Amino acid sequence: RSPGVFFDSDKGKTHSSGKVLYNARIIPYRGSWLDFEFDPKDNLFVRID
Amino acid sequence: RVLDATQLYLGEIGYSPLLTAEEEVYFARRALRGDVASRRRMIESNLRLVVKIARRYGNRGLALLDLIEEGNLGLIRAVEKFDPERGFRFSTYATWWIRQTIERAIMNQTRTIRLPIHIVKELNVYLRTARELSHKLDHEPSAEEIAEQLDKPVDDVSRMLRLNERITSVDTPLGGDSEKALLDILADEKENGPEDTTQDDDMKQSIVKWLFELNAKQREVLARRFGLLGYEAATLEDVGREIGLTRERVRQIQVEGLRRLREILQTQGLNIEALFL
Amino acid sequence: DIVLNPLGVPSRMNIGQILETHLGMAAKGIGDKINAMLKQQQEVAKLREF
Amino acid sequence: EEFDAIKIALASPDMIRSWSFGEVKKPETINYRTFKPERDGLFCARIFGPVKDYECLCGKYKRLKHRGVICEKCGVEVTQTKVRRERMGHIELASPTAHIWFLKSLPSRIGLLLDMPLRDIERVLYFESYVVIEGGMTNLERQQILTEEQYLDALEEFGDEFDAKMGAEAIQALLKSMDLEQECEQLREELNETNSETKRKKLTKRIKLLEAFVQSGNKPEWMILTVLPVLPPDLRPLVPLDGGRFATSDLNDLYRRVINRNNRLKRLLDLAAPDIIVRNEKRMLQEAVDALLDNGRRGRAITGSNKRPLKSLADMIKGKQGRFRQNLLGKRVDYSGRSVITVGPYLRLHQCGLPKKMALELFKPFIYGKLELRGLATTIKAAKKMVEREEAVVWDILDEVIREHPVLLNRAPTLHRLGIQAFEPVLIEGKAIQLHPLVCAAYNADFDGDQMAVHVPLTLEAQLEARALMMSTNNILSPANGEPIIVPSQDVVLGLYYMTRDCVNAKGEGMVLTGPKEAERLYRSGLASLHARVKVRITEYEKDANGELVAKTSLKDTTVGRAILWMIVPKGLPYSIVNQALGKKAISKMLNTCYRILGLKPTVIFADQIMYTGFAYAARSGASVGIDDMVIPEKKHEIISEAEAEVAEIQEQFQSGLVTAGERYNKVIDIWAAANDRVSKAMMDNLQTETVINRDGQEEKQVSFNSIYMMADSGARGSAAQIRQLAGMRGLMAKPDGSIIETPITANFREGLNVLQYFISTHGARKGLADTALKTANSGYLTRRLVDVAQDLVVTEDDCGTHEGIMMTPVIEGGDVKEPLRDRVLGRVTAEDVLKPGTADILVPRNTLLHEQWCDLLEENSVDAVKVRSVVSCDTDFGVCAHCYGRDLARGHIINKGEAIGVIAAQSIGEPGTQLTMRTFHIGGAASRAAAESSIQVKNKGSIKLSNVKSVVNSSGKLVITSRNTELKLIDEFGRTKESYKVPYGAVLAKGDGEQVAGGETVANWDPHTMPVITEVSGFVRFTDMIDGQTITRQTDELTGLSSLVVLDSAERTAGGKDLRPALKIVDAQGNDVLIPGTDMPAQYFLPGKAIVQLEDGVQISSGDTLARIPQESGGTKDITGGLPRVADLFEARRPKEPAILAEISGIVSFGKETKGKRRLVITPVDGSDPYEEMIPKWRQLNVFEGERVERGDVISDGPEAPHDILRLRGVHAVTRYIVNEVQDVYRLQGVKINDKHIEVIVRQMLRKATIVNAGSSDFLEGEQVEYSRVKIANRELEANGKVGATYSRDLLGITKASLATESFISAASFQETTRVLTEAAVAGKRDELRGLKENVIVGRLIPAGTGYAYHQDRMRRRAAG
Amino acid sequence: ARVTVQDAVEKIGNRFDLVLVAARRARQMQVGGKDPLVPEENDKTTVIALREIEEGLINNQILDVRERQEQQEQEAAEL
Amino acid sequence: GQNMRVAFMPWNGYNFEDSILVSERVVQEDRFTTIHIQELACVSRDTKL
Amino acid sequence: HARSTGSYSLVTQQPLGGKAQFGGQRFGEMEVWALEAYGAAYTLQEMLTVKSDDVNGRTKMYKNIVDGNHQMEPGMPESFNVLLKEIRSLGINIELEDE
DNA sequence: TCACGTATGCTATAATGTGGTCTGACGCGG
DNA sequence: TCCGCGTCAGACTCGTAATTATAGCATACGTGAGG
RNA sequence: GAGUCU
Ligand SMILES: [Mg+2]
Ligand SMILES: [Mg+2]
Ligand SMILES: [Zn+2]
Ligand SMILES: [Zn+2]
Repeated sequence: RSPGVFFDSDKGKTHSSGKVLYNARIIPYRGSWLDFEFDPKDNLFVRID
Repeated sequence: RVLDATQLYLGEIGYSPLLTAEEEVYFARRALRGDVASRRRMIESNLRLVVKIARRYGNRGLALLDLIEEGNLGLIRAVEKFDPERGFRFSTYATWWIRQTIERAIMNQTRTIRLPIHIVKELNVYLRTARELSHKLDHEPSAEEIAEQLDKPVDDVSRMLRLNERITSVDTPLGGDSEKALLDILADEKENGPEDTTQDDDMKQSIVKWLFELNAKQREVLARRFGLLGYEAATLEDVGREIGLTRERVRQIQVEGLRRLREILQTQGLNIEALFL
Repeated sequence: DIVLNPLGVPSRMNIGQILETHLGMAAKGIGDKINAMLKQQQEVAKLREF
Repeated sequence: EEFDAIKIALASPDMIRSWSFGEVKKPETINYRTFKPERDGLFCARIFGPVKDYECLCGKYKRLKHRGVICEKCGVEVTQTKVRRERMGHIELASPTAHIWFLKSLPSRIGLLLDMPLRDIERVLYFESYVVIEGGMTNLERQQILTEEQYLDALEEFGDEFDAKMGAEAIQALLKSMDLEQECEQLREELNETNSETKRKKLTKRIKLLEAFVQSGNKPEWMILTVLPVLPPDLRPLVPLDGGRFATSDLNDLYRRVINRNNRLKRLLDLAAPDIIVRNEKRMLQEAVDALLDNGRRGRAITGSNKRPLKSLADMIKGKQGRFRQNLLGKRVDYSGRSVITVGPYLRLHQCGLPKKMALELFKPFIYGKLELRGLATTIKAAKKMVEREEAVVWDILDEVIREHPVLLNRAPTLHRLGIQAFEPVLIEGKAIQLHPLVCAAYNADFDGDQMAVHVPLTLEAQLEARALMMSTNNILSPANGEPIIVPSQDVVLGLYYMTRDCVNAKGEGMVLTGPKEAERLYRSGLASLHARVKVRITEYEKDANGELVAKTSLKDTTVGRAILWMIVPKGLPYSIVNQALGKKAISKMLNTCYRILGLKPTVIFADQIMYTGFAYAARSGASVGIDDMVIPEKKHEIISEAEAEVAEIQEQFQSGLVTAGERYNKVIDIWAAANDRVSKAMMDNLQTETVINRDGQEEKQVSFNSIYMMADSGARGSAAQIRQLAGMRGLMAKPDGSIIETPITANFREGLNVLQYFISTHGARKGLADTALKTANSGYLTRRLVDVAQDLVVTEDDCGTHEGIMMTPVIEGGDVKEPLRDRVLGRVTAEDVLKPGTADILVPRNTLLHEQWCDLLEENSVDAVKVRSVVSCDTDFGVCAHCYGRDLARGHIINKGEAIGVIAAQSIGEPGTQLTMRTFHIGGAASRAAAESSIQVKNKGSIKLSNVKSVVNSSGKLVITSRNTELKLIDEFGRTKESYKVPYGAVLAKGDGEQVAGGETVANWDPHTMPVITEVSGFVRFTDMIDGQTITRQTDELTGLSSLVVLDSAERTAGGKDLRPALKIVDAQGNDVLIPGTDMPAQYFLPGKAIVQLEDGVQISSGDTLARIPQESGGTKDITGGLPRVADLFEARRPKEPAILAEISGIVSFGKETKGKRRLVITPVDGSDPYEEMIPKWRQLNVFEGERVERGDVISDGPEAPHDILRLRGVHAVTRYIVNEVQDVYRLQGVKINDKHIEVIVRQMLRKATIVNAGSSDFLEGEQVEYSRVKIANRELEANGKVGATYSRDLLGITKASLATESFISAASFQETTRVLTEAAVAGKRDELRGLKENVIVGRLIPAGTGYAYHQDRMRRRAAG
Repeated sequence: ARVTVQDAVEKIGNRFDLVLVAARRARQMQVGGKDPLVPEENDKTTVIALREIEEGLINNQILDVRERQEQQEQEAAEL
Repeated sequence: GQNMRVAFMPWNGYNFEDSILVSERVVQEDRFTTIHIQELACVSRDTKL
Repeated sequence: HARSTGSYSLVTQQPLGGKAQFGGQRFGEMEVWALEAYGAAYTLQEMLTVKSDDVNGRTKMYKNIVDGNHQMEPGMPESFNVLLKEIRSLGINIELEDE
């Protein structure tokens, strides 16, 4: 997988309702990952590594 | 809450009083004189130093909490044998113990087959020599290049380098995911297979019948010497203890038993056939 | 030289082996003609034409 | 050695020391120079024993002269080296350490017993917080965690008034102080006042533990380990690699961590160091002990040098690579080999080619045994060299042993028992195994380099077992289906096909021959073709009413080749059998006919003779494969240009925005799928009847002798499907997803695919080959699960004396009868006395086998349905009776007592799933669904008979159906079901119920790519909970402005309109609701997700109009892969997401109160005046319309049935028929033949346990689920002797759960969950008495079934009589 | 008996009790050295045991009769 | 590899399931005969003794 | 490949694997179910004991076959004895409660 | 009483809280 | 509802065998042989 | 780790 940003989404794997939760991953060649993702209730969230 | 053993011990030693100059002397004064409170609060306080020394001596033998444990034992001996009468500091004196107790205990536990202090310290002289030789001989140094630098025996350099060879684990796979490891290949040579087991049963049950075949005085004298029927493997001279009581007649009768048996093996179909084996 | 099973073709659906065989036959057919003309020793202009 | 049973318990500190023969107090292994056991080391000789046999270390005492002598010097016993794997040891831990299996393995055991959370216990273990063990004044509560600050509070204030401590010491003292008798009483007495479900679940499980903990003789102290046992050295060996390197087990490395930290801990306790240091060491001890027992469980697993984690003790018991699955339920075997197999078409069916050098190494001991008897070798060493030199005398002796001495041949994968068959060896020249062609089908063995394993049955028992049971000639029929597996294929079919088939005149037409021998005479003489129509005199032997054969001579109008083939045919069969042109399907029936008429011997000879002549005449024919043989129809480019224009039309209308993307997608696939049919029909019409020949008359035609056609028509290899790709059209290719690519490949393999057509073809190629590698593991795991549950089941009894069975109606589904009654009921004991229609004389006895003779009489009298004795209905406690199972399908006769039905049943289900995952996947490229079921055409005249139907007449004048599961029958003259169809919802019927129809009439018509929502009342449409943006969306066009509305579901729906249900409410002209005729329901059809609506708000409607159109996108080609999950879920007994509701008790319905949309049903039965209430969701439109005489198990909500609700309300026979029909329908879609009895076997094991409701007179009482077999043995004694009868309810169980529910823990730990099974058995103190096959396979005993059946029951009478 | 063991099975009944009876008789000729009833015809002790069952000479009950005869004759020489 | 005269026709079931029937002449010509060079090492080590 | 009798593994005491080690053939649970299904329990017990682990079985049986007597004189696999000691080293009492 | 490998002992400038992989899935509890 | 833990076909063939780093010297402790 | 049969 190439480094850079790549937007992705769990379609109906996240949750029971089937809210397509969209996400992002900034992938470096060295260093920590940076994930941004929605929740069922459409709040934005951040997780590193 | 944090349920890791390491970050918990590190939290405990954190809230500990970092001692100053005549604080060390004040406690260590009553420590040598023998005080409950002094030995603990000197050791308790100086645990923070042990961790730093143990942190640098890592990825070598044990994990990390193991270096701290053996490091704490060196700090305890530093406290028992500190001299406050001397104007010199404790952190100077205790650094000698914590580097020492960790070095010396790693040497023993790091290896599966226990390697002693002499053989390891021998080896370190060869290893540090090897690094100096390697930078100017580009390629790694040979056992003769190391032996010839120190003017010491080639067998002695080979002996110690052979003990450095590490142990491969049985449960380690050659394959990858889950194919086969070394136990799945390596044979138990101590337990012989049915083919080799039944041959010694047939060889020895064949001999039990060939004993009854030869003459009554010949199979008595021959069997009890080799310890085949008797209890102890005696010699020509010791067969005299039974009834023979002879040195010459025992030797003539022993060989007479074997000569008649050599013709019994040439007729049954062995002799040169069973000579290869 | 070899006798293969024809029932190993329709199921497999690898018909290239049969086109290879037909063309391989044609290829040897030219070889066997040139082999015959070299044994007969006809003419360099004749080998040139064929 | 011999014993009765095995028991598991906790190890007491006292018990651990009993096993130990010395304490390992040092981590040292060996001295680096003098390689010996170290002083009280891990490999100590003083403790575990000497390295050599009868030799001490120092070497003072050697050999057996000194028998039981312990050396004074080194301290080592002069005994065998065997003692090194047997003697254990111990370590006296300075501080207690919790056992990780009795802490982490949930339920926590230590936590469940203390009623104290696992989180709370871990805080005490890692020394974060104190726990009060016994607070003297109850100010400090028991089992209350105090933080390090909160401990300092009580310390100054109270002090001795409380005993709160920390570490494993505290949890052990906490387990010591607790009284099981006093707390158990309290839990019982305080459950009465509340009585809920999860309290009564957890408090009853705590009672079951406390009671089992006392009776097991276990103490809660032993949850925490004070002593740590050591494994024997040989079991964790330090052995030398050839070179000077050594190698060691990972346990040695984990033991060394534990000993180092334990010895250091003792020294730091000696030094009276601060507690901070002591705590760290106690934490590290817990870590090293927990890592020794189970490495990867509590925290990060301790990695060694390699970076992988160190393998722990638990690891060598747990899972696949554990002792169980790899070194105990399966083994490496002596007197075994393998090689590349090849054909042996000269061989007989009872033979196999076994190489010289293989057989020499295989039969070594038997040769040494003959060499001593013939007097050629004096000793074994002498005999060894004679064989090694390969002397001429030795080949002759090898030949002598092998005669009449069978060998077993095996192939991977061993899917069913026929994967191993026995043969008499034939020594051959080369190094390759020669396999008999006819058994190739059972092995699935093609010669393209397969390898087959060889096994020698050594013992005389094994030689007889090989010859009597496992011989190839004994195993002809499949155990899965009563049909021969030994069936000619490939060249053999093609050869008999070429022989029998006739042709116009040919050489020598209309001749007259004396016999079948003169036909061979004119063929070999070259005066007649095999295809010449000729009159021949043939004498056929037909069997009389008695055993005697009657001879009958007659002139027969058959070809020369057909006369020659009669010579192979044994006497007993009619000549009519060889008078047709024979293909594979007919030749299979020839050996099935012959098997039932004549016997085993004739079939084995007949099958061979068919093989020989079949190969020979195939070779004579010179049938071949050329490029000209792949004829393409001349009218292919015509069909494609028409079909291209049709598809271009929908794509041009899509640009206009008339047809949608989904509609075009399904509509385009239907055009191309019918074009592929058109091209293929043109191809097979221009291929089959292409031969037009000139007879001696003028001109006529016959079937083509195109070589490829013969190969596919005969059924030798290929089919019409494959020929499409060769000559016709390649077709729609399948996406890796499963959905169908919109562009199909026009071209074929003869014409050649272009660059893109190939690239499209690869999508479907890789996905097929992908399932061959990956998805086989889901399927093969089913085989495994099915075997573990059915394992123990064996025929125990001849006749149970039960009068019960399952009523088997014939599977008439989808026009043609899919499975006759005859096939389904064949080989089954007649449960009830089933006579002929006129109930006045019995036709068949109650206790009698169903032979083909009786089955033929069933068709004469037209028996419709027959109650048949089933496996499920058996009242045998021990296993099953012979009568209930009936005929062994493999043998064609009554099943024997002792034969293991469970494993045979699991294999027959598991095999076709597993092998078909590899079959139409390597072979598969193209997609070929035809799910375009537009209309039912009835074929015979009949009266229309609908059932479970509620329709309503529309404006058009057409009977529109408004019920989901509507069925359409076809009733004949006398009154019996001939054809059956599924009419769907919103379908238009041609004629209503009871009306006559002719043959070839469209009786029903509908749109397949849409599920309409149809009304039951007329008036106007109202929009309710249909807000734009929240629940629905809107899109308009141009000039006028036609907008469509699309209903959003929870996926495309905001949090605003989640609890809003969108529905098209019906109203009248005034604006009020319209009541549905004869009900208090205002008319309201709830629209589901993605429901497209054309009519907007304020539109006039009649009854029968379509309100909305729900899309029906299912373009996936159903192979085994999509159906197996269904089969897995049925056997695992899973409720679906939307189970249909069923009536629990028979009686008068009254509808009740409502909860903001959700319905209640306070139903009050006629007899049971006490009510039964149950909540129902809002959106479920009910089938029952309230106030009605409803019985047990009546479909209230439409939808899928939970198998639990079936067994609970409608008994065992209902749920059995649900599983059999539902599972078997999946296998029937794929053409897989599995008898119902095999599914019924596993269903029986699913219906194993039963929950006891009412109290008994033993110790069942209430809530305790026990096996069915056990409670019935009690009920037998209760009905006679008296006391409280135990009322019961049979419960349904999934496979994975029923396997773990078995009392044999050795069966359970060998299946899965090894870590959990062993701990739950250890704490209960369970004893496994070795019941089933797994248990005896493990311990290395005779199976308690099959040949050993007789032996195990002989031991069981020794146990009874004294 | 050579290939086909159906006639031997038809005479006893059970395929499993057939292997047990045939093995019992095979072991008599293997160790005890009993003489065969059918001509040997150069076959293994396993096949002789099947042949004798097929013809109706060896059986679970017949073997118990003959075992009691040899056993009790020697018991009578004792008593 | 090598090219050779191949006839597609069945033969007494010796080409049953992709089983191949080859002439003696192909074996005689040693044309499908393959060379296999094989490496075996003999090591004198140093044991304790 | 072919093998009658050969080397045995260290802990399991089963035959080795493969021609590279001159090893016997693996009789897996798949292959075990086949003989289970037939009924041939002697064929199976042979392959579970005297052909595999049973140490007294394998040497004794070799001698029985050379004596001519195709006698089943079995015992109990060493791999089970290993299972017992591995479970007892876990701190779990597992014992053979006899007749 | 030495010979020999093995083990324990002490070094006084000051020094005082640690630092490899990042993506499975479908089921079923608590 | 989310975190945790548990399963995931059957044999076969080959192929190889890695790395780091621990100071230096003086008395103390144990066993065996020689005077 | 690269293969062979399914
Ligand atoms: Mg094939
Ligand atoms: Mg193959
Ligand atoms: Zn000794
Ligand atoms: Zn029954």
